[PDB]
Amino acid sequence: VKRGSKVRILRKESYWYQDIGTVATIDTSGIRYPVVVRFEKVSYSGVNTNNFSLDEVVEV
Amino acid sequence: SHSVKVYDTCIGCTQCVRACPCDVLEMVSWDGCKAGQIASAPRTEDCIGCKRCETACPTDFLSVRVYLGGETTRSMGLAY
Amino acid sequence: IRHRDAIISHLNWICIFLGFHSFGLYIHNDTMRALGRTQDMFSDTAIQLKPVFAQWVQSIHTLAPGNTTPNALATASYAFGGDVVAVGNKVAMMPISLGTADFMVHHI
Amino acid sequence: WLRDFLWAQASQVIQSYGSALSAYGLIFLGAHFIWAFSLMFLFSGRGYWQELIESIVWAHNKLNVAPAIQPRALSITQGRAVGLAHYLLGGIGTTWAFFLARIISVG
Amino acid sequence: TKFPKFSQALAQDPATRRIWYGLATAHDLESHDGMTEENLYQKIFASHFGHLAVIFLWTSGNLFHVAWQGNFEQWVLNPLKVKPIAHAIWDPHFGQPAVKAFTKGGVSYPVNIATSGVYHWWYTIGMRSNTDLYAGSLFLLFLAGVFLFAGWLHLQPKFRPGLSWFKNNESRLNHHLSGLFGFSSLAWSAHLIHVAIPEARGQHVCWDNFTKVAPHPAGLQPFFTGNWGAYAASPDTTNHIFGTSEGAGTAILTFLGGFHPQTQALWLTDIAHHHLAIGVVFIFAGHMYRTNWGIGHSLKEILDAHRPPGGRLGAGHKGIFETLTNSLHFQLGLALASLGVITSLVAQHMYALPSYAFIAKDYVTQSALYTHHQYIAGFLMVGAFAHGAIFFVRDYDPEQNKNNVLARILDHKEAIISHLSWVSLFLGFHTLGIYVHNDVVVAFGTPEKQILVEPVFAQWIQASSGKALYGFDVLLSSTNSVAANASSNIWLPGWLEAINSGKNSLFLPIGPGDFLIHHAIALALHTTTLILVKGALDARGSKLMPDKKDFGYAFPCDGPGRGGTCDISAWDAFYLSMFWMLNTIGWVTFYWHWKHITIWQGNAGQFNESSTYIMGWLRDYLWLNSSPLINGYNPFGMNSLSVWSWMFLFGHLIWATGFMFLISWRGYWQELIETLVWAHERTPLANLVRWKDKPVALSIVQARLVGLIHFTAGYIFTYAAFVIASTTGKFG
Amino acid sequence: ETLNLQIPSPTFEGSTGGWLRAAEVEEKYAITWTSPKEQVFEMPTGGAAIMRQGENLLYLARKEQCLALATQVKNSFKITDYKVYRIFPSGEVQYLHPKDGVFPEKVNAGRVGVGNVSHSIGKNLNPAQIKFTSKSFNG
Amino acid sequence: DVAGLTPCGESKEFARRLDGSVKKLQTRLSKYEAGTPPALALQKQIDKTKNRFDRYGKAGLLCGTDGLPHLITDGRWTHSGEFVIPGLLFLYVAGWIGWVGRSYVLFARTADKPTEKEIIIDVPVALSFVSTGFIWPFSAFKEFTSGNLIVPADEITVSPR
Ligand code: CLA
Ligand code: CLA
Ligand code: CLA
Ligand code: CLA
Ligand code: CLA
Ligand SMILES: CCCCCCCCCCCCCCCC(=O)OC[C@H](COP(=O)(O)OC[C@@H](O)CO)OC(=O)CCCCCCCCCCCCCCC
Ligand SMILES: CC1=CCCC(C)(C)[C@H]1/C=C/C(C)=C/C=C/C(C)=C/C=C/C=C(C)/C=C/C=C(C)/C=C/C1=C(C)CCCC1(C)C
Ligand SMILES: CC1=CCCC(C)(C)[C@H]1/C=C/C(C)=C/C=C/C(C)=C/C=C/C=C(C)/C=C/C=C(C)/C=C/C1=C(C)CCCC1(C)C
Ligand SMILES: CC1=C(C/C=C(\C)CCC[C@H](C)CCC[C@H](C)CCCC(C)C)C(=O)c2ccccc2C1=O
Ligand code: SF4
Ligand code: SF4
Repeated sequence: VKRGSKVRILRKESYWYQDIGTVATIDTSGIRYPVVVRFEKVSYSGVNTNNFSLDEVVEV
Repeated sequence: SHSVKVYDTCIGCTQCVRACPCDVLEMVSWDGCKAGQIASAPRTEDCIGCKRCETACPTDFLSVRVYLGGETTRSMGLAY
Repeated sequence: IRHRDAIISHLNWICIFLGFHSFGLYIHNDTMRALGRTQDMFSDTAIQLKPVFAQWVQSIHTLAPGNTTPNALATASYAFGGDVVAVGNKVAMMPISLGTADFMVHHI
Repeated sequence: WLRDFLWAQASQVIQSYGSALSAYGLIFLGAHFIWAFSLMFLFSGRGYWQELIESIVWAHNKLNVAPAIQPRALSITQGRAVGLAHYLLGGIGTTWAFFLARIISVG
Repeated sequence: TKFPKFSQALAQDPATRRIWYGLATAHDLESHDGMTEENLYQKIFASHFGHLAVIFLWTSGNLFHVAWQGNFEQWVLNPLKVKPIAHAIWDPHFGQPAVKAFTKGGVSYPVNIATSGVYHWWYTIGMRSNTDLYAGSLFLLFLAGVFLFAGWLHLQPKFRPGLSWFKNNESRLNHHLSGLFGFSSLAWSAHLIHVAIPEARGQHVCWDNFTKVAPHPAGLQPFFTGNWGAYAASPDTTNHIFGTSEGAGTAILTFLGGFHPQTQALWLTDIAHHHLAIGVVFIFAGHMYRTNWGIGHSLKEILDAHRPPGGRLGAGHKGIFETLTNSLHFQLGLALASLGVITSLVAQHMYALPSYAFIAKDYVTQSALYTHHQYIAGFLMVGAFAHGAIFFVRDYDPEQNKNNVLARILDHKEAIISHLSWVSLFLGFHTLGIYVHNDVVVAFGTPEKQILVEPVFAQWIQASSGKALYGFDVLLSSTNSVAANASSNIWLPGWLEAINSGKNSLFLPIGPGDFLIHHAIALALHTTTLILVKGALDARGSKLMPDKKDFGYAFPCDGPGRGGTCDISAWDAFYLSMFWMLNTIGWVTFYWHWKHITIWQGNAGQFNESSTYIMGWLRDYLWLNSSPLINGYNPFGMNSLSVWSWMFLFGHLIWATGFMFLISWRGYWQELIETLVWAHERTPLANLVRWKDKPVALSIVQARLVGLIHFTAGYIFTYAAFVIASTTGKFG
Repeated sequence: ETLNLQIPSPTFEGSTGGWLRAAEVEEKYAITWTSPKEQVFEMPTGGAAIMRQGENLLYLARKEQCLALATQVKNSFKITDYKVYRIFPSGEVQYLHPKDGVFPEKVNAGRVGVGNVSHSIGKNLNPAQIKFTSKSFNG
Repeated sequence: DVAGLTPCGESKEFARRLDGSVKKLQTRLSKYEAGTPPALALQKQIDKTKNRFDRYGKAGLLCGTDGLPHLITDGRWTHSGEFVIPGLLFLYVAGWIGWVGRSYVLFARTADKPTEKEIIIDVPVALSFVSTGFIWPFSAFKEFTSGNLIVPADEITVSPR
């Protein structure tokens, strides 16, 4: 993906699994979960952002 | 004792380690997150099972997971 | 705060004693009346738990007019003893006698 | 106490229908309801109710009518506060109707 | 330090929690340390023999105590006037008034009157004296021992079956259908034809004379000729006096329909022909599956082939065969759901079609039996869903079940759970709404503004069976119908007599009060199903705990984070549905009992008018029928309803004590216990005594279980005291 | 390193909230810290005590009680000089916290990670897969 | 009649209901003088009670043995005014409320602060939506067939299982 794009989450235990977020940053370093995605819904913990990997994220 | 696990989704925020009332958790060096550090559970015999670490954790599903197990004098928090 | 264990353990013991020796008297009576043993009950007719201290205080307050409250003409309340006050053929107030049932429910 | 006080003196509030005291008869039943309904909040826990809400949220998502103020089960404390409030409203309201219909009829 | 020998995690707990948890986990053999699958099935096998012996010991004791202390022989002479005796009382706490008050039954000693109906069952099946009641007790004592020895024997090294034996689905099904169900139904047909029916006709038949006394005068010659209808000839006359030769026929196999006119029970020849026919059908069924001779079905082949080609069920039942065989919880759930439905059929068909002579004139026995079996039904139905939840958490593998019916259930679980949520709310809003409307409208002096819906659908079903009460004139009620003409030569004449007399409980007349309560019962069935289905379908995971399956079936919570997670486990939905199961069986048994006590008085119009609002249920059912029960003792004496009067209060006490475990939770109690631990150590002469196990407050899950047990026990004892004493006190 | 048993204790008038027989027969915990002042603090077990200027020493029954005091002593008195010990009735004194001289929330070399699982939490094994098998659910 | 019921106009038990309801009011009226406010209040209640009983008798309602009206709800057209038409009236209002509420939640999603529109309702826009509800059956079905009522299963968050 690229920064600022809209993505549909594919991590089955995510709060936002099959919901749309927007990509904040992507880390070039060897990070296991380099895609930073922000959402408009908060999770049950009140967090509105999470890190993801490329194989857990699809552009819409 | 209780079983406390740290999954590789840990962003190294150290919040679980600061919230732990029994010094169960500490930070060890890593290279899988930007912070360069991951939570660790070297002293789970002292874990009382409060799950204050899980409350502190900000990853979408908890990087730190407490699994309540056999009860002891330490994990039952008995001063008697 | 520095002896709250001694306070809470002593109150806890009083509440167990009180529950056993107030509500357990009722349970004793339920069982005895159910078992056909009315002579074994805590009752005015059978074993009597009289409230002598409350009855005695009631005695004093009826004796108070002219004795320990000399210029009073009547008692503070007819609940302590004395006459029946009737208004429109309905009782206004009249002595509220205390017996075993009154002993039991006061300890309740 | 069960027979000669509660049963004997509940006669007025139960037989009050069709009279001016039928309001007490209705509040007797209504408060019995509120009291029992309170036990839903007192004996239950928040984790059941959030997971039940999830399926209800799903059916709204299916019809595109989910709210933007995301529904939550009440807090653990608020479940205790709601349970206690309806218990008190129900318990006291039952006695209020029972006391008032009884003593208006006979006293 | 060694009581939970099956659990090292509990045997190393230093608290009093070890004693509690070791007792509560004792029968969950799958969780015990070092449990293989071989040993799991072998311990279950032996403990099934041990359970069987307990059932035979329980039955022998009921037979023995009636033979010894009962009035069975006196009751048999005059069964509508004598009250059956269960067992005698020896209680040294009794006063002399209590001893006199319980000396009923025609005997010289305190006794408990029986509400179980065993007198009517043993009379109907043949028992006539105390000596064959005791002979039956001796046989069950022998059978209990034979099954105790069999349990021990199949735990011996050479007699321990292999897992290949325990999972032979086709051989077990063949034998249980054709032998356990079918042949014993045939053998029970033999008992009725050879013993019960002859002794209903005055002729004693026992082991002494059975081989020289023919059940039929013709005698096993019409059977071997195809002249089978010669066994229906000369049925019992309507003048027959049960137990005697007067009015008796010679038939042994009839389809008369209806009731014996004097016993008000089904004909014994209908019952024998029922069991012969059912037995033949079941034996044929027990030849379905392939075992060793090349004919029959593979169960695996049938399940794999039932995938509808339209694809609406996905892969269908591929892989269900392995899923059911390997999961004992899946097997238990199917068994309990099936058993739960049957014990509800037993309750419904035994009050409307009674089989025992002179029962249904025993209003106490008829009421207790219905109440007993619906409560058993509700427990069995909860357990099936609980063990379905235990299956998904523990035994369900999503990769061996790719696109099954099972996996596709979990794929639309929110569709299922939200539609139960809608139908529960739909029923609840309007069923409660009409009742509240009716109460308010009746309270204001205007009962004619009530919303009274006629239950026409059920009345039309009654009329379809021949009920001539609503003028519907459909099917069996219609005189000239293909349905009515077809059954006319067999059961129609007897059935129409039975269903159009208003003197029994076959298809009881119904109105608006019955309409309203059935929709309340519908509300409670869908709401109990909702909690249990939500517990089963969210057991593996949810959005709060997506990894809920890693924690088990019964765990307290996941802590106060993520908003709070109290009662989040699948076990906790069993816990919550138990309250709804108790509520529903209450609504069912309150309805059954009020509808029956008003009919038994001759005042069915009291139910008809008062059941449409909730104050009618409160004053005309609970308050009105309470008075014989709560007067079992008073300051003016006591009578034999004093024990139920005490059980009534006892039940209110246990029920309310359960609230303490359900409302107040652990943190309050652990902090008190710490002040009690301090005081013991500081009190002289008392600190000489020390606990071996540190006293701790009950666990979070345990308190839920303790409160649920107290709630449930209080519920049962209160209603049983009420349903028995109010019926006894009224006799109507 | 070892606990100097002679360190003076904060002025306290006693309470019923202190340790019981399990401390003298199973284990006891101690905390030491340096105070720049002679100031009042709150005991985890009860009322208020006064820490003496210099080195203080307490004995508590639970490890959490020593750390709850450590949290308070560092948040209101900015004492970061606290060392927590475990004491067995055999006389053995076991240093506990901070375990390697550096606080746990700060990284340190030579710390080996315990409890770390290479996958995310959703990648665990289903219970049915590991039934009658010793294999662990974390992959 | 239907299900062995009797039309309320010829039910004798309905007739005794009306009489007993009026005797109960007339004995309360026997304790008041003619022009008093309690006499006029009770005389108006006797008029209302009689009117209600007259209307029910002439309406085609069926009475039971208890003399109370019973409702037939099986679908027959001679009795459609007891459930089917009140039900048709209900569902029109209920779908209106549902369509109007749904239209506003979709509007509020496209707002600057979507959750502020739900605790502080834009009353001119919310009144624009309430007026639109009169043709909800046509508006909602066209919404359905145009693929705007139902969202596909793969844009809905579900639990992992
Ligand atoms: C009927 C219901 C009921 C009953 C019996 C109790 C009983 C009790 N509660 Mg609980 N409680 C209840 C409902 C009830 N509660 C509810 C609904 C709540 C919800 C908020 C609470 C919340 C609550 C709190 C928060 C506290 C209590 C406390 C107490 C205790 C009071 C002390 C006492 O009386 O000891 C005497 C015991 C009794 C009266 C129990 C009945 C015993 C009778 C006399 C018969 C005994 C028979 C005998 C043992 C038979 C032995 C043989 C047999 C084993 C075969 C006692 C254990 C307090 C406590 O524990 O402090 C002391 C306390 O702090 N309760
Ligand atoms: C014909 C041969 C035969 C027979 C008679 C049985 C009989 C039995 N087997 Mg089986 N079994 C067989 C062959 C057979 N087995 C074979 C070949 C295998 C190997 C493939 C097995 C493997 C096997 C296992 C592994 C187990 C059994 C078990 C059982 C017992 C079941 C529990 C019970 O009592 O239910 C009795 C059931 C009935 C009488 C019928 C059900 C009745 C239904 C529910 C309704 C009836 C309503 C009716 C009106 C009743 C009225 C009652 C009255 C009061 C009015 C039962 C005694 C279990 C057991 O308990 O072990 C001891 C068990 O664990 N069997
Ligand atoms: C009288 C007691 C009572 C009542 C009424 C309810 C009612 C309900 N329960 Mg609860 N419950 C209770 C006791 C009770 N429960 C107890 C003791 C337990 C054991 C802990 C439970 C456990 C339980 C669980 C676990 C579940 C339920 C569910 C339900 C719902 C099932 C019926 C339904 O769906 O529609 C009936 C709807 C109603 C009765 C609502 C009444 C309509 C109201 C009163 C409108 C009035 C508005 C009025 C103006 C308000 C005035 C306020 C004033 C301040 C102005 C419903 C909300 C299930 C659920 O929520 O599924 C959807 C569910 O999953 N209950
Ligand atoms: C989901 C709702 C629901 C449920 C679970 C039940 C359940 C039951 N009903 Mg009830 N019933 C319902 C709705 C429901 N009913 C409604 C809405 C009506 C119309 C007033 C009736 C009228 C009715 C009668 C007359 C009788 C029953 C009876 C019964 C029982 C036997 C089965 C039966 O006849 O099904 C009935 C099933 C249906 C009518 C199907 C309803 C399904 C839809 C989705 C419900 C909503 C329809 C909608 C509101 C109307 C459309 C608009 C229309 C006005 C134009 C059982 C307790 C019988 C019984 O045994 O009573 C003692 C009986 O005689 N019911
Ligand atoms: C108008 C908005 C709206 C719409 C279209 C829906 C639509 C639906 N809801 Mg409801 N719901 C709403 C509001 C709404 N909901 C609110 C405010 C609540 C909180 C009480 C709920 C609570 C709720 C539950 C608990 C359930 C549903 C269910 C459902 C579904 C079936 C219909 C039903 O059971 O109604 C039931 C409706 C209620 C119980 C409450 C409705 C209360 C009022 C009347 C609606 C709100 C009016 C709102 C203020 C509109 C203002 C508009 C204005 C600003 C222009 C359907 C998806 C059920 C489901 O999932 O089944 C598939 C279900 O179980 N909903
Ligand atoms: C006691 C057991 C209770 C079990 C309940 C279980 C829950 C419910 C189970 C699902 C059943 C309902 C869903 C399947 C419902 C169902 O029946 O499925 C039928 C069928 C799906 O079944 P199959 O997949 O086996 O059919 C294969 C076809 O799709 C291609 O071959 O749908 C069709 O594609 C064919 C349409 C029917 C063929 C025409 C039939 C006649 C139509 C006209 C009739 C006369 C009309 C005019 C006069 C009025
Ligand atoms: C729950 C439970 C736990 C574990 C699993 C389990 C085993 C499957 C299950 C089973 C439990 C079961 C099945 C429990 C079964 C328990 C039973 C059947 C207990 C029976 C006791 C009988 C006694 C003590 C009678 C003794 C008579 C005597 C001594 C008379 C003697 C004599 C007299 C006077 C006259 C004759 C001469 C003499 C000899 C002198
Ligand atoms: C939770 C859980 C998780 C997964 C595993 C699990 C254990 C499987 C599961 C549990 C599931 C459970 C507990 C499931 C429980 C399931 C139950 C209780 C199902 C009840 C079924 C009854 C039926 C189909 C009656 C049919 C009657 C008919 C057709 C009568 C017809 C008629 C005749 C013949 C005569 C009259 C006329 C008419 C009316 C025409
Ligand atoms: C039913 C229930 C819910 C679900 C109830 C919810 C989510 C609240 C539903 C309230 C509706 C949304 C509004 C309330 C309006 C009422 C009709 C009137 C209330 C009166 C005042 C609030 C105005 C919980 O969240 C819960 C949490 C913890 C323990 C027990 C329970 C519990 O029992
Ligand atoms: S459960 Fe409590 S004690 Fe255990 S690691 Fe988490 S925070 Fe620390
Ligand atoms: S709180 Fe969670 S994310 Fe932060 S360090 Fe601890 S485990 Fe990692």
